[PDB]
Amino acid sequence: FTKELDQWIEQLNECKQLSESQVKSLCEKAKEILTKESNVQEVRCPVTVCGDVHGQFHDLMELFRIGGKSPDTNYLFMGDYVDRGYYSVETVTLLVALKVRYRERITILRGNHESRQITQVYGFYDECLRKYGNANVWKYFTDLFDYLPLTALVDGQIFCLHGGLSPSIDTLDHIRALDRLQEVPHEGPMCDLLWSDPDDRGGWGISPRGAGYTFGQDISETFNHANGLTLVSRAHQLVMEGYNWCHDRNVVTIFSAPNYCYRCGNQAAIMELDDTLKYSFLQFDPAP
Amino acid sequence: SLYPIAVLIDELRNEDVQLRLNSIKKLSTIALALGVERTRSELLPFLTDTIYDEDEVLLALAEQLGTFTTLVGGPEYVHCLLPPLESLATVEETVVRDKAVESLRAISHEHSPSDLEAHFVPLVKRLAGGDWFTSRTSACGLFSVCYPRVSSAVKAELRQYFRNLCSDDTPMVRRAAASKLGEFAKVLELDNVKSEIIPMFSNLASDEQDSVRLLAVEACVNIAQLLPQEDLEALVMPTLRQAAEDKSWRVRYMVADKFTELQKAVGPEITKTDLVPAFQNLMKDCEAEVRAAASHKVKEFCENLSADCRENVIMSQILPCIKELVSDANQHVKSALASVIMGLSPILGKDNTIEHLLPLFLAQLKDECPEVRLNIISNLDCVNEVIGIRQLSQSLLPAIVELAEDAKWRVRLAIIEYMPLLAGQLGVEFFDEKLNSLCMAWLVDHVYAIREAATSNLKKLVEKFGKEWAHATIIPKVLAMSGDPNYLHRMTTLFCINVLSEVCGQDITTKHMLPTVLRMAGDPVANVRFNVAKSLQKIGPILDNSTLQSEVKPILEKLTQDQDVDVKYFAQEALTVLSLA
Ligand SMILES: C=C1[C@@H](O)[C@@H]2O[C@]3(CC[C@H](/C=C/[C@@H](C)[C@@H]4CC(C)=C[C@@]5(O[C@H](C[C@@](C)(O)C(=O)O)CC[C@H]5O)O4)O3)CC[C@H]2O[C@@H]1[C@@H](O)C[C@H](C)[C@@H]1CCC[C@@]2(OCCC[C@@H]2C)O1
Ligand SMILES: [Mn+2]
Ligand SMILES: [Mn+2]
Repeated sequence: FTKELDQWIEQLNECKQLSESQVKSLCEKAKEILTKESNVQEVRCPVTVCGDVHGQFHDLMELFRIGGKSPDTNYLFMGDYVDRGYYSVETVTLLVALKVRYRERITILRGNHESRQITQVYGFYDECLRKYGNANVWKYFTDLFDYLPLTALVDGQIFCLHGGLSPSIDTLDHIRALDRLQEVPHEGPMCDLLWSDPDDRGGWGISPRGAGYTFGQDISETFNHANGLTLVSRAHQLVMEGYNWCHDRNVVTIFSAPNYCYRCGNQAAIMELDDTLKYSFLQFDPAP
Repeated sequence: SLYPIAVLIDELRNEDVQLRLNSIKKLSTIALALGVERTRSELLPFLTDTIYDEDEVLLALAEQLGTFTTLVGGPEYVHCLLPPLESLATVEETVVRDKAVESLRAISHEHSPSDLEAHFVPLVKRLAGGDWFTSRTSACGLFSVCYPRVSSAVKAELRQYFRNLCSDDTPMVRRAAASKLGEFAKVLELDNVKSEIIPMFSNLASDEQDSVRLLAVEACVNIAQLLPQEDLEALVMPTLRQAAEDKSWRVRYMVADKFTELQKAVGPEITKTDLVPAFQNLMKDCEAEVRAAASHKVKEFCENLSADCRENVIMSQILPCIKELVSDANQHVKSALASVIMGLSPILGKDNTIEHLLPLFLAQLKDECPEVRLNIISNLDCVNEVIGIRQLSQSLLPAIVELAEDAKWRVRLAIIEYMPLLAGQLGVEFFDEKLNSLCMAWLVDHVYAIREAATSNLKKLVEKFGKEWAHATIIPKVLAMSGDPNYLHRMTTLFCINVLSEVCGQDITTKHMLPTVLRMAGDPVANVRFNVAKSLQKIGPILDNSTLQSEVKPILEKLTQDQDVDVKYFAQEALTVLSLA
């Protein structure tokens, strides 16, 4: 079974999709592994933190060109593997296939898009249909996304999640408390963690997204201080420069899909955390 | 069919009297069985007509007949070989007609002067004045062999047919005649070159068909040599100047292609008078195919101007034209020039090169088309042996260093691939001083692909300078990274040891790399540890078996007990592959 996973990975690197057959297989094993993981997954450095990919397969390939090949380089993606991009199927499968072959070398979080309702509006649902003729591969994958860890704590100091903070979550324990094994709710803690955005207005505000909230600097500082965190690491938001600092460096945004939707013209970035939790950024443009 | 000839036949297939291929080549022997008399009376006639379209065969038969002179009775009977060769000359698939001619030309010399007139020329004519066209295309390569040895009267005759062949109603029969016009001109008396060849030439040069005209440029070279310097302006130059101006760029192309050759055929004075301006026009042609053909000739041409006017026409006539091309649109052209431009250095001096060429050298070394700067980089050898290596380093090093640390990696990757080139050209002492730094600096670049690039680059470098130079100049600094706190850098160290074992040899690998590899088996980060298993599986084969059993087998067995899943899996794999399991 190990020689097989290697094959599936070699294939997926040639942008060639796996068969409904194997995706069903890969997905159940990925479920077994992702179940034992915490809502606040422990991740030790060194490890490279990545943000949004959104099916932009060839950019994901350009990412590995810049941060090193798996499993020599350790990775942590903060979700949003599908939708918008033209290759949601190949992208998410390469990543899930990487997680099953190398549990300790890769960590995959859940983004607002690793859900069932949004994937039927932005791509992923229809793309599966154009490539497998039925909706099965989509069920195997959206079922799997229920098991994706909502967040990860790197070295007990750097807290990573897709979206951001919530008015109904003050401590890491509050998160470990939540039951994440379900579709993403329309309101609440689990929802906010995946939908909120840091803002430059104080306290809490109304998110223009229609879900989650906006949170100013004061909120982050409190959240950091109360949880002994040096930094909040998230994605979810387009950042032209590829990555962005805000809230007196309490928060950092990391976007890894260069030139989003093939129209934005933005750079992408990944954050390297070395053996000493020392950080460095790698900005990059879309691969030719 | 009957023996012994029947042996050639292939009684097994389903053909039309086809012959055994592996037998037509073993022909000089069937000719030995039946005697010389019978080789003529029965073997030759049988071959003559028996001509199926089995090409692999017709070829051999044509080739084989060119060495059958002696198996037929020696010279006095050499002509028996004509009938079958005449045939083979009119076939199809040119490959065969060529052979038939090469052989006809071969045995022409065996023919005696009298037998030449009695059987050869007659074959030439019937072939020339034959109906079908191939019978004529091939007929053109048989004039130059028989002309010299026959009589004045037959010579005349031969000249007439060669003309009729030039003025043939068919483009092909004319192209053929044109490309053999030079050869034929070379064996005629001067008068007839002037009175007979010149007119034939002029006519072909002004042919309705350009496919014919471009083939008169090659003839011009040949005719232009046989004539004395004074006669050239009157009987040739007008025609050649017209060709360089021809409506068909194809014809102009041929003039730029055969330039250096015309330059010799014509002589220095005319080259200075008529050729330098033409050359200038060609470099400014509207069609890029021509500008490039010409640009390619630059170095060779200037090299050939007469020693005295040389340096002056160059700085005055040629050089301004070159500055123009370095800016040309078509990369086809920029490309052509770039591959030869720095070859002008010797012909201009350390002073001129440094002031007028180094600028152009740079303008191209920073061109988009990577091929262009690569051509400049591939030919530094001469520019370097003309001006001082310090003078070149003073004009090259900054172009490099400026790119070796630039915006996007890719542009940086591109500069890593000029290294083995710069090395093998500029020499090992230069590399150890001004380049070894940039190669080690890349081993620790932020972009992975760049570190990867610079890693395999070492192997390419050790191939250039050797295993000694590697242990003294490269291994010391590569091993230094094992101490680095970043795991990305420590793994980079093992990666350099994998590639370097391939070319450093068993001794250096065991003595100076294996220890560093085994030492890291206890690195704090899992990724380095499992990559240590991989590195042992890699370099294990180069190490003699004793070492493999005493020092490697142990460390691996330990790693198989490591906490981490992957170090364990890779430790095992390593053992199973090295057979130490
Ligand atoms: C997706 C989004 C939001 O995230 C998006 O948030 C806004 C603010 C910033 C964002 C735009 C960012 C740009 C950079 C991109 C750039 C480009 C080129 C395109 C574009 O792409 C957007 C969608 C997407 C993906 O690409 C994105 O989020 O960037 C849509 C707008 C479009 O201009 O903006 O827009 C306002 C409009 C919002 O709409 C939809 C929103 O109704 C979804 C809705 C709120 C969800 C849908 C699924 C079901 C459910 O789940 C949440 C709980 C309730 C319910 C179950 O309810
Ligand atoms: Mn998002
Ligand atoms: Mn997103």
